[PDB]
Amino acid sequence: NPTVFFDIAVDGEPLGRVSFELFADKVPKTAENFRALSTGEKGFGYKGSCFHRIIPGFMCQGGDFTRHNGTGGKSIYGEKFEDENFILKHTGPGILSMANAGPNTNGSQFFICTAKTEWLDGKHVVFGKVKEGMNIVEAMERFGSRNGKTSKKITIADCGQL
Amino acid sequence: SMTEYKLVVVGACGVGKSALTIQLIQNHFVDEYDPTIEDSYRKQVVIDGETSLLDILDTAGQEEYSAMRDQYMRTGEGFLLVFAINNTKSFEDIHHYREQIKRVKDSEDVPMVLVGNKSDLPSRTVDTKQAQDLARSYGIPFIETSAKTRQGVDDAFYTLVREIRKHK
Ligand SMILES: Nc1nc2c(ncn2[C@@H]2O[C@H](COP(=O)(O)OP(=O)(O)NP(=O)(O)O)[C@@H](O)[C@H]2O)c(=O)[nH]1
Ligand SMILES: [Cl-]
Ligand SMILES: [Mg+2]
Repeated sequence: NPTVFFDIAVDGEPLGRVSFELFADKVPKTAENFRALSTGEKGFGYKGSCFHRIIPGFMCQGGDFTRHNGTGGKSIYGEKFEDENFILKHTGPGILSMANAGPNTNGSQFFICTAKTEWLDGKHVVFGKVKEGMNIVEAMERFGSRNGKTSKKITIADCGQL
Repeated sequence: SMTEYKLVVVGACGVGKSALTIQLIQNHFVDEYDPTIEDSYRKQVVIDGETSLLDILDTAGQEEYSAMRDQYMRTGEGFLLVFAINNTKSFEDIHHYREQIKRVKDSEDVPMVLVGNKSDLPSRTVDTKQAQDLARSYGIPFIETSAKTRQGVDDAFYTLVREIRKHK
């Protein structure tokens, strides 16, 4: 299983590094999309994009690098790809899963759980989990709010594969 | 000497719930779609010579999270049922929002107004007559609106206040 990192920034100031194990063993197409978006090797990806929706007690959501407004994003396969499987579940804080607009609409947006979110099981594809830096994810919550709007700009200042 | 009303705006995704509310509250429109999680607004108005505080809950156009949405409907005094005139599914969705409000409030007589939004656009798929017929069948007003041009915006919210004042 590959490992990728995000260097998170708050109004451009480094906050810390989060690293993720990606479950290529169980979810290869979805894991490969996130890995490639993180290295930027296709010429586009997560570097510079923001966590646009942070809701304390629930999740941190990001990944819109095409419209920069929470509505966009794109996969390495096309604008959207199918839900690969629902083998893995949203079992607690640190789960990494795909955001979507309904069945078979995976692009680039993703979320990191800060809680067990079992009602999302079978509707969002889980494909990784936080390895190191869960404390950075917990710190990102201070900047969120009930409607997910952030009080400072939370960005992926750097990202890549370890 | 004042009154206060809890108004809730409901309807399918992208019909203009937020754009209508922001026009009422902030007197502007932007084309950019920012999907709602939940927003609340408060404004003092004068309607028919009577001053009121409007507390407006702008809901997301999703019907998941029934516990939360049920609470929205229990607390709300009156509801705008919004569809877009260029989205047939959003109009076909209207009866479900009405049924949910009746079931949660356990009542056949809840203040509501049917709002056909995006009336400025040249891509109509829902005929005005169909909407008027549905509102008549429900015994509620129908208002045509455009958040972009401000057509009918005050009218929609004020008519809902009149429906609450009448219901009481
Ligand atoms: N031309 C036109 N566009 C409109 C009108 N009302 C809303 N829109 C556009 O429709 C899109 C969605 O509007 P919005 O108010 O966000 O919809 P919503 O019903 O609040 N969506 P959600 O359920 O996700 O919260 C935006 O691009 C907005 O500019 C209108 O009267 N005319
Ligand atoms: Cl959801
Ligand atoms: Mg909205």
